[PDB]
Amino acid sequence: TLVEQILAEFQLQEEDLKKVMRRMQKEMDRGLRLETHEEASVKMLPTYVRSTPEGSEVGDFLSLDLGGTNFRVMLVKVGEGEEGQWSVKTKHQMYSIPEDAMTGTAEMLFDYISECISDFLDKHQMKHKKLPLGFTFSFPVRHEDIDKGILLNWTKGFKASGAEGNNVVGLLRDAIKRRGDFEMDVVAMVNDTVATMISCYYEDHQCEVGMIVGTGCNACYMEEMQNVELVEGDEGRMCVNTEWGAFGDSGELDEFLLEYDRLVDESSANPGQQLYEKLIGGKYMGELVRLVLLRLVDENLLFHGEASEQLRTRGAFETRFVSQVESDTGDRKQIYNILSTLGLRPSTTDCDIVRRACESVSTRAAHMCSAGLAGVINRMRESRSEDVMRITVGVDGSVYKLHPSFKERFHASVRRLTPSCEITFIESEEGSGRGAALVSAVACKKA
Ligand SMILES: Cn1ccnc1Sc1cccc(-c2cccc(=O)[nH]2)c1
Ligand SMILES: OC[C@H]1O[C@H](O)[C@H](O)[C@@H](O)[C@@H]1O
Repeated sequence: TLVEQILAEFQLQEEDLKKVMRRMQKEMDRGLRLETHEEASVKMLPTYVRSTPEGSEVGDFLSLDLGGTNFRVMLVKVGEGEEGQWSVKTKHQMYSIPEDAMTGTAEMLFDYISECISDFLDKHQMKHKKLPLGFTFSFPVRHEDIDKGILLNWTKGFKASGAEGNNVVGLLRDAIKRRGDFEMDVVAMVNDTVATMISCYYEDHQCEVGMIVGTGCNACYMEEMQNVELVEGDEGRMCVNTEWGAFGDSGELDEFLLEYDRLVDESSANPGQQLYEKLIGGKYMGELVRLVLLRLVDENLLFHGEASEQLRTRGAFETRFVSQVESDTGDRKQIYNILSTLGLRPSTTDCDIVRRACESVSTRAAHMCSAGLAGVINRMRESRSEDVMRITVGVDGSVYKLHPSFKERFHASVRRLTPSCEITFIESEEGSGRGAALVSAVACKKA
C-alpha cells in the first residue's frame, strides 16, 4: 500500500467536485460579461449559431474537419424530415498533416488542406462543381459571424505560425483561391462541440449541449441571448462555445494539480494554457500515466527499479494503452503485451500496478469532466421552469467512446452532481461532418 498512497493522490471527494463545479459555473459567468470577458479563463465565445431561425435548403454539402492529427474531407446530403432535416455522409477521405505543414506558415497548411480538398474532388469526379462548404475547425475562435472568426491561439499541439489572430475562414478562401481548380461557398464555420450538438439536436430536440472528450476536451450549450453580452440583442438564444479546456488557466485549479500535471504542462506545446483539458484529454492521459509509472520506478516500487529506454521518452505511453490496459480481462496478457512492446518485462504485480495507475488517471479525468458538465447543466437549469428538466447531451470523442469505463463513471458522477435533471446522452453518428453541413444548409438560405 506504499503504491496505493501514491495513487490516492488522484482521488477526488464529492466535495472536491462540487467545488470545481461551482468554480466552472463561476468562470462561465465571468466569460459572458462585458467587464470580464477579456481576462476570463473560460472565454464563453459566441458562435452565431442561433435559435431555430428556420430556413433550410436541401442538397449536397462538402464538410471539412481540421482539429485532429487526421484532417478529414467528406460530402453530405441534407434533406428534409418530419423533424427538420436529415443528413448522411456519402463519400469521405482522410489525410495526414505532414509536419512541414505544421512548423511553417499557416498558408502552407491551408494550401495543403486546399490540395486535399481538390485531391478529394479529383478522385470523386466532382472537381467541376460549386458546393456549399461546412467547416468544422476545432480550435478556439472569436466569431464576428457564423462565417468569420479569428484563431485565438492553437491548442492540442498544433503550432502553425501566422495563424493566430486571423480570419480562419479568410486563410481558407485565401488558399482555395490559390487553386482556381474549384469554387466553394464557405457558408459556415463551427467548433466540433456545436457540430455534434447540431446533429444530435436533429435526432433529439432536447439536445442543447454538445461535448467532446477526445484528444481535447470541451463543451458548448444553448444560452439565453440576453446573457450573451458580447452580442447585441435580447430575443432568442445562441449556442456558446465555453472552451472549458482552459478552465484553470487563471489558477482556479491549483489546489488540485499534481506533480504529473505540472510536468505535463511544462513540456507541452502550450505551457500554462488548457490546464483543465490536460487533466482529461487523450493527448495527455497516457502521458500522465507514463509520468505516474516513472515516479513508481524511481521510488523503486514498480519494474524492480529499472526502466525502459522507451518508457523514458515523452509520448511513449499512448492514451490508447491506458484504454487497453483497462480492458484486460484479468489474465494480464493485454497488460504484458503493451509493456513488452515498450521494452519491459513486467511481473504479475507490475501489471497490476500499471493497471492501477491507469484507473487512477482516467477515473480522475472522468470525475473532473463530470464537474464541468454538471457546471454547464446546472447553470442552464436556472433558466428552466419545470420540476424536472429533461436535457440531452451530444457527445463524441475517443476517450469518451473507446475507453472501457469512462462513460460509466462519467455518467454516474454527472447525475450525482445534477439534482432535478433528467439527462440523456446520445453519441453523435458522424456528427461533425453532418454537423457542419446541417449548419450550412441553414446559413445557405442566407448566402
Ligand atoms: C440545438 N438547439 C436546441 C434548441 N435550439 C437549438 S439551436 C439550433 C437548432 C437547429 C439549427 C440551428 C442553426 C444552424 C445555423 C444557423 C442558426 O442560426 N441556427 C440552431
Ligand atoms: O477537439 C475538441 C476540443 O479540444 C480543444 O480543447 C479545443 O480548444 C477546442 O476548440 C475543441 O472544441
